[PDB]
Amino acid sequence: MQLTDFKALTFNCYGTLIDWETGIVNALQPLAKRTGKTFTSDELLEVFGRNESPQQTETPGALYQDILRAVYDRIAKEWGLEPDAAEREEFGTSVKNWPAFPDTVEALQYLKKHYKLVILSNIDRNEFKLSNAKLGVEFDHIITAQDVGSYKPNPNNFTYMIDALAKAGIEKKDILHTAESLYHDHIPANDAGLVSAWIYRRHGKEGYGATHVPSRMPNVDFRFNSMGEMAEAHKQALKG
Ligand SMILES: [Mg+2]
Repeated sequence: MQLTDFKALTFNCYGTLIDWETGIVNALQPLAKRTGKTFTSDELLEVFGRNESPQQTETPGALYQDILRAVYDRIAKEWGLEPDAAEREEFGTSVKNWPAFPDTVEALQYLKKHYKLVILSNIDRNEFKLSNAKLGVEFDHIITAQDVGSYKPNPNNFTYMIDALAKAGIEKKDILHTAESLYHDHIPANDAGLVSAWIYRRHGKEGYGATHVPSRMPNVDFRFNSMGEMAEAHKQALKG
């Protein structure tokens, strides 16, 4: 089993390529100010993480800004605050400000020389374009929650991706699903019969951050602590 066995990398975006945690912590500051309390980053992220996937189940066909607006409402409710419409809009439209991790662009531009690069993301098509402009590559295929009609970890999101790649001549054995989220990505990738690369962005941190808690530890085939480390690994694997 090695990195060079695969023709395509399929990616989570938010949490693996885009640093959604910095974005979410930043975007929650006005609402948090209204509570009178100073939250830690992990507290802000974890209340997001207890709420985002439930919301995606609640409104599976919602565009991502509508998910985020409704997550704002859920967090306000946990905090005893009435939603403020303008504050909710500022939070819900914040993806435009969520930055790439500092290694992401360089790693993607390298890996784009060697793999078809594919997005399988909890996002809608137009919102993703804003993040794609921060990622520095053309993706060969982009599969969004909007395309599927549901959000990961729904198995249909994985089936849709696998089928789309098969039509482009990429067999399932050719795919390496590359992501941080045990819950959203690696558990359903196991169930879908995919090979997995775990990018453990939070390797030096507590808990799961913005990501929902996983029900079990899935089986992963590679672990790298960053995208740059996956790229460095490939540079050596390619010499084999
Ligand atoms: Mg509700």
